[PDB]
Order: sequence, then structure tokens, then C-alpha cells
Amino acid sequence: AFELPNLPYGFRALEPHIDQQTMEIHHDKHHNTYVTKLNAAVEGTDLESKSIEEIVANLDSVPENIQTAVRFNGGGHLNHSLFWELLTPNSEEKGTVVDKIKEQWGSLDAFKEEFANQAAARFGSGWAWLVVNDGKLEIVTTPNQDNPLTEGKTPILGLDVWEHAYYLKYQNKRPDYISAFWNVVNWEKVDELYNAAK
Amino acid sequence: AFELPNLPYGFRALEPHIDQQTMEIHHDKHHNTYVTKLNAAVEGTDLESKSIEEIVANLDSVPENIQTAVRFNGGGHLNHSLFWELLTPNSEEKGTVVDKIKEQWGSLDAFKEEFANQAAARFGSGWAWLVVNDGKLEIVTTPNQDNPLTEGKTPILGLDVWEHAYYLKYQNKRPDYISAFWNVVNWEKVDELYNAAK
Ligand SMILES: [Mn+2]
Ligand SMILES: [Mn+2]
Repeated sequence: AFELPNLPYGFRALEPHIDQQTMEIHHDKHHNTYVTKLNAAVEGTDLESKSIEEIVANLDSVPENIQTAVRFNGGGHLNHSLFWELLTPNSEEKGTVVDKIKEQWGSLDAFKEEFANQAAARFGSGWAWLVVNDGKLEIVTTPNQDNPLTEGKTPILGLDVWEHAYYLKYQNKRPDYISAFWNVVNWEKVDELYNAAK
Repeated sequence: AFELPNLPYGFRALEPHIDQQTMEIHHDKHHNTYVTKLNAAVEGTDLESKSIEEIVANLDSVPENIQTAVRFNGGGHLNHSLFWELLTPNSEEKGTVVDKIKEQWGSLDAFKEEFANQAAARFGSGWAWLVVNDGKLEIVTTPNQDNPLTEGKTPILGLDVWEHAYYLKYQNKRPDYISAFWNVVNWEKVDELYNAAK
């Protein structure tokens, strides 16, 4: 069965960029619910033995009778599993992907500007992503717990823009949350996701 | 043409069921944004001089270049316009629709249970509605700022289940918010919307 992964740092470690109370609820409540409901959906079926990456990549072929529960809770589980590892108290803006960003956009600042614009323009619940699409870097957003993996695009950076991810600290000010995010991006994890990209 | 309606009560009037900070941001920031963006979408079109009820009811007829902008911001304006008028510090569980609820569900409690299940189960951003469909009462939910008007079903009660509507006070506990909602329902406005229902 699927398990709630521990955070790789304390609940306070991303302060003041993300508040401890949000990290605790977002992990212990929101992610845990996705794991509970994912397990209920796949329990005693062949899906129970697969990686969450494989299930979401192959979501469009999951049996119709559970496909929605797997979309929501499988997506939820994968997206938050990625997110916790893509955050760090020791962010360093360097490495393979930062170098590739600088060459494609001209500066990290120009990339951050486009990412912030795409992330702010996601209407309702969802995620902003940096993806590898056919060997090119592309910024896309997805609704609810959808993941670009499902459409053959490998996510290497994600930002949760569900209001639960930012409302306690930022309320309506999603752009201020996006600004604070840059301070805690784990570019080592971004590089790892980019290198593993098929 | 379109204007941010003033609340029928002070920001503090719905305490302790809905916190004053939420009432203030939700109206002054979230609703105001929908009005700004709506005005920008319809500036120099026939829509300028239509009611928002007519625009949303006939969404499928809006020019396609601006239809999504009108779905989002037109929806946002109508939904929040209804919501403010459907809340009150003087909630009385009686009248035309309460009687019709008791007759159809057997009890207000039975009706609340269906509304609570539908409202809690709506995944991502959206609204839970009591509507008139072919003269009968139905509970439905919509995503984002979609409104049942567009589907020819008349909304007479709505609950905002976007996380911005409840996160500051209730965080993940959407059911506790839904439960607190009953204390501030304006059943007089519910009756008025029902009586108008065409
Ligand atoms: Mn989340
Ligand atoms: Mn709202």
C-alpha cells in the first residue's frame, strides 16, 4: 500500500517562506487524505503493487470505474510527494537545470517572471510546472491534482497553487507566495528529476 | 458598467460562523478582482448593457474570444453577488423554501445532510447549490465559478467552497464550515430567488 512520506526537514524549516502551520496541515491532513483515499481506490487490485509515477503516467488507461478517484488521490499523492522534496531550507540557484534555464530564457529572472505569470493565471485549484517536453523546457499549469506525466511531459519543478497551500500566510496574494517560493526551491531535486527524464 | 455590490451588513456581522478578515478580503479583493476583469472583457461589447444574470444564463452565446474570461469573471461576479445576499446575521429557518424542503426531504436535517455531502465531495474549487429544476428542488455542485443558470437550473441558495472562503477560520475542515453556514443562511433571499424562478 502507499505511505505518507516524512518531510525531509522540520515543519518550521521553510519559515518565513511557508508557515509551520500550513506545512503541518498540508502534509499531515491534505496529503494523508490523498494516501488514505488512493489506498481505498486500488486496495486488492493490480494497481496496489505499482509506483505512483507509473499509475499517473498511465492514468488515461486506469479502469474507468476508479479512474477519477485515482486522478484525484493518485495525483494528490504524486504531486505532494514531489513538492516536499522540491522544497529545502538550503536552496542554491545553480546546477544543470538552472544553467539550461539561463540559456533558454536568457536569465533566471526572466524564467521566474514567466513561471509567476503562468502560476498566477491558473484559475481555481491546481499546480504550476516546469516540464521536459520532447527535450525542451516548457512552463505549464494543470487543474486540481492533474500531472503533466499523464500527457507525456516530465515535471522537474512544481508549485502547489491550491489556496490551502498559501492562504494562511498570503491570503489572496498568490504572487507574493510565488515570490517566496524561489527562496526554498531544491534545485538539486529539480536536476535529479530532469536527469531521470525519459 | 458592472460594479462591486456593497455587503448588506458589516464585515463582522457573520461572526463567529465566518470571520471578519475573510468577509473583508473575499469581498474587497476576490469579488473586486472578478468585477475589474469582467469590465475589461465586456468593454465595447453588447454585454456592457446586459444584466450579469442574462450574461451567465446565455454564457454559450458570448463571443468565443472572451467567453472563458466571462465564464470565470462573469461567473465570479454573479456567484459572489448571490452569496452576500444569501448570508445574514438574522437567519430564520422558516418560509416558502424551508416548507418545500421539509415536504420533499421529510426534514431540514435530511436536506442539510445531502447539501453537506455534495458540498464536502466537490473536488477542487467550486460552489454547492440548491436549484429549481423543472419546478423541483435539486442539490448540485459546480467547478470554479460555473453557475447552474447556464444549464437552465435556477440557483436559490449557494455555498462558496473555494478554500479562500473558509481556510483562515476552518483550514482543511470544510465540513465544519458547511455546518457553521446554516447559522447565517438568509432564507428570505432564498424565498425571493425561488419566487422569481422562471
Ligand atoms: Mn496541496
Ligand atoms: Mn469566493
